[PDB]
Amino acid sequence: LHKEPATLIKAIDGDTVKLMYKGQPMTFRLLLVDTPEFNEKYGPEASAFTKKMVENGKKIEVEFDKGQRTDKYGRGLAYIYADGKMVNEALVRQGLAKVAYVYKGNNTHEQLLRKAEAQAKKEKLNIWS
Ligand SMILES: Cc1cn([C@H]2C[C@H](OP(=O)(O)O)[C@@H](COP(=O)(O)O)O2)c(=O)[nH]c1=O
Ligand SMILES: [Ca+2]
Repeated sequence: LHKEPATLIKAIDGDTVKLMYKGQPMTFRLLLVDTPEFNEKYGPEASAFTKKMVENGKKIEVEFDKGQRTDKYGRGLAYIYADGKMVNEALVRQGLAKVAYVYKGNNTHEQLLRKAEAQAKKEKLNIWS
């Protein structure tokens, strides 16, 4: 996989973010994770964690997997990085997202994220408390 440039347009919630990619605005949905909705428990905390990570990043990047690049709603499907740190992994490691939506052929980082989830769960963090 390859990281590509993007700039923040605006934070949305724990697992969606609006970015400018190849000069066009797009909503991205983070691969392999599920955060609570804003109206659910840990939803506000997941939203805040993603917002801080992407707003504080000097360099945002998009990494597509090998399969579908957009979903049925027209959202981009990617791994999102801020200053080299994966947002998708970071959410899971903090117990703010579950590993989820693992479709065959867009699952390169699955085992990395399941190892972060095991660690969050062992530490009883957030969703796992
Ligand atoms: C993360 C992900 C979600 N989706 C679709 C499945 C779900 O369909 P439904 O809307 O029919 O439930 C929806 C979950 O996204 P949200 O968790 O953002 O609601 O997005 C994909 O098709 N591919 C993906 O990789
Ligand atoms: Ca969600």
